[PDB]
Amino acid sequence: MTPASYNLAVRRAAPAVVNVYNRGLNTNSHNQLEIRTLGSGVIMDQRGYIITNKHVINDADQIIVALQDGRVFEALLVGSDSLTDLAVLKINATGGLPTIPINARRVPHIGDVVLAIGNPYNLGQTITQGIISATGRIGLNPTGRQNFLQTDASINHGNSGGALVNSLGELMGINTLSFDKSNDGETPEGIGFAIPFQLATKIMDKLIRDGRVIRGYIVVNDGPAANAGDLIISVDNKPASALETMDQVAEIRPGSVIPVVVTLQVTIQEYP
Amino acid sequence: MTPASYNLAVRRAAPAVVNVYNRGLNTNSHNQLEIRTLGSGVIMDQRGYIITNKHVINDADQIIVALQDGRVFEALLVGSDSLTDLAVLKINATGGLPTIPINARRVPHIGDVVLAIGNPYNLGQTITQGIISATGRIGLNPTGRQNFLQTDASINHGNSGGALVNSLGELMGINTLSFDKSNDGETPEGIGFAIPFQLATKIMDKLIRDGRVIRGYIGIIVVNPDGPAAIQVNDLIISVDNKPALETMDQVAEIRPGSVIPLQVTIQEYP
Amino acid sequence: MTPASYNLAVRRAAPAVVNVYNRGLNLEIRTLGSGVIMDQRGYIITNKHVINDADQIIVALQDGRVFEALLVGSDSLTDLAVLKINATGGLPTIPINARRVPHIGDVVLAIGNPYNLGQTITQGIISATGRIGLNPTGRQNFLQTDASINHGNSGGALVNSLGELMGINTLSFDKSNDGETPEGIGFAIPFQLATKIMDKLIRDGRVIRGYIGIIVVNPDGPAANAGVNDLIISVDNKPAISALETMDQVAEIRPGSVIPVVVMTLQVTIQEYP
Amino acid sequence: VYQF
Repeated sequence: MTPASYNLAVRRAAPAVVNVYNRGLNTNSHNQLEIRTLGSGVIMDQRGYIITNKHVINDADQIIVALQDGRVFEALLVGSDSLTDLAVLKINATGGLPTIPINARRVPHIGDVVLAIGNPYNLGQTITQGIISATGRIGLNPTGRQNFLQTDASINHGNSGGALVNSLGELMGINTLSFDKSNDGETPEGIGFAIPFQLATKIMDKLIRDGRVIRGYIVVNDGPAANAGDLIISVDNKPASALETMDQVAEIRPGSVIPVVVTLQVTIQEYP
Repeated sequence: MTPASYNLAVRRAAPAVVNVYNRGLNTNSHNQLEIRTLGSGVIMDQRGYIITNKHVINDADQIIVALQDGRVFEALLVGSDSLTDLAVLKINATGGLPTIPINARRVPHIGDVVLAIGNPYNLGQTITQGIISATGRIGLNPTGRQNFLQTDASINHGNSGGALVNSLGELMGINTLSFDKSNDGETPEGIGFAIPFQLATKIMDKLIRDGRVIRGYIGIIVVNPDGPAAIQVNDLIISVDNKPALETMDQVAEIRPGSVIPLQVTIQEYP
Repeated sequence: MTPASYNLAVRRAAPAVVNVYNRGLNLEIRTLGSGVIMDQRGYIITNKHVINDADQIIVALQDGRVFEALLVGSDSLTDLAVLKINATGGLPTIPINARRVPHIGDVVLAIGNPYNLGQTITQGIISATGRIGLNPTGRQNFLQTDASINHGNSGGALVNSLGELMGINTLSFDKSNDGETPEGIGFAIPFQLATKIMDKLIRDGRVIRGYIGIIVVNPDGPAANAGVNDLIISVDNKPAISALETMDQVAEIRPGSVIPVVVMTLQVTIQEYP
Repeated sequence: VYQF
């Protein structure tokens, strides 16, 4: 007999999760570099691209990445995205890097065991265990309508930007926020959110390529629509939920003219 | 290799767990109905009966039930019991209902993996994972001559009345409440309680049948006004209703009001 | 199919975990906690902070027995304590596998008496190993775990799925200066360290550490009396390669013992750590 | 760096 263990997932995945430090130059009076906040990150590939949260690295004068193998790098900010709260860093590494295990065919399911990997309270790399509690959650805010995995693996301050993986060490998500949302001061337990890895990958590639996430801009309640000239039944030859549609709009390139049946000829414009 | 998972329990049980909404009337001027409080419930069978917590439907003017397939329903309060904080509801317009897997032969053991299914903070249906921490607990309340399952499956406001199931999807209990307060200002973590599924099934049937839980009272083994016993203090009861004397006070409850048993006592319904 | 369960670990290990009551004259329970029965003689590990300043210490077994316990000894540095009770009957004892190497991500079970509700089992994993804990000043080794720990769990068992002892629950991370609430951050003393400390306490009634008042050297100490910036290449005929391994060696050496400290040969007399 |  041997102990029940998720050490295999830890061995495979934990080395590619890094400590991220946000350091400022106008944080003390002597303008010496000092941590303003900290969190986690996930090395995605050998080029040095790292996913983290935007709120972790916002307004940083220096971003530091520390690997579990001891190495320390200053990271470049490639881009970020307020809407999803994702950021992509780049370190210039020699001699190779640990990269997170990814299985693009894996469909996450509710009740799948997951491990959260990060640096809670700067204690050092920590693993916590729970399950996938839910999928397709808007998160803490009703606006944005962004997909979240929910999990009851304990998340704390310092876990942001870190990895949520399954028992095979496969990347399920990027931990973003623990639900500290009580205007009662009652304390939520086991409510935490992560950005599904498929989304996180897609955002990364968009940020890597454009330095930012370029997004295109059913009862309608100086815009492209105003200039085009109500119940929208079809957009760009696609039957019109409002959530799936607005995700369609975001994909379509600026300057592209599409048919909006309600037949108007609208010209898509980049969101500001 | 496949990812370790309790999704099988999710698929089997989750559909039968419903969101419950308690709506009262605002006399103070909003005029219309509003959510007073909310919670969860468990569809127990195809007749549309649903277990939940009494404190979740107390003082409601309307009770709404939502299923995970989309359907919504006005619900009838069938009955409730303060003593166990259980409540039964019923939903008509049955075109087929999802039901909760039950195994009346399953004995819950300490250390068994369990999943709490509920609607925390109305975020939507949420699964959390833990184990059976203990059995036979009083909980965070004065003794009610009843017992609880303890679990560390994370429970929050909105979980009350929802299901606690094992890895096979079998109902283990009805999640009632989390542990509330601390002596020294620590925050209790992983202490939750659920009504054992067997007790819940017994109370359900009693409520369905009589609209309420009818209990025997005898106004009282060492004895420590206008009650059935009124028997003297310091008296030693060796036998009640021809059965050798926790197990007794459960036997009394079962006996019907008006039933005379061996002194000749006349049982009376508890108020 | 059968329900996924760790009740086996529970059956094996839980009987050996006891409720500890610290009573003080006012008698009244001043605090409480847990303890682990280590072997048949009746030796029980617990936390020092649980049995500090007790006038009477009570132990209660899950099988119903109760005992007045004797304080064998304690250690502030590790916050460990050993108790003793005498049982004619057999005692339940905690499964130990001294060959088992705890791994990060191993499933564990915390066994203790939270808030005096009665014995509680909670489930997590080993979050991390070799942790200084809450105090950077404190130079100790802790297992970290997300198994839920509460007041009442201190001194109790942390066991793997086989029921083997992995550690002694010491404390939960409950505080920030900010007052933010940590979740799933709990610590235990590694069982191998807890065993070494128990044996010491049983033998000497306290942990006797070596002190040498001091590899590059950066009052009235053993070193000062033997004879800064000195380079210690050998201590007690053992090559001084790492400073961590040597300070562990010093600790071990018994007070009153004279050893050769080569530096580029002095005779130092070890003394007890104050 | 320690003290012992």
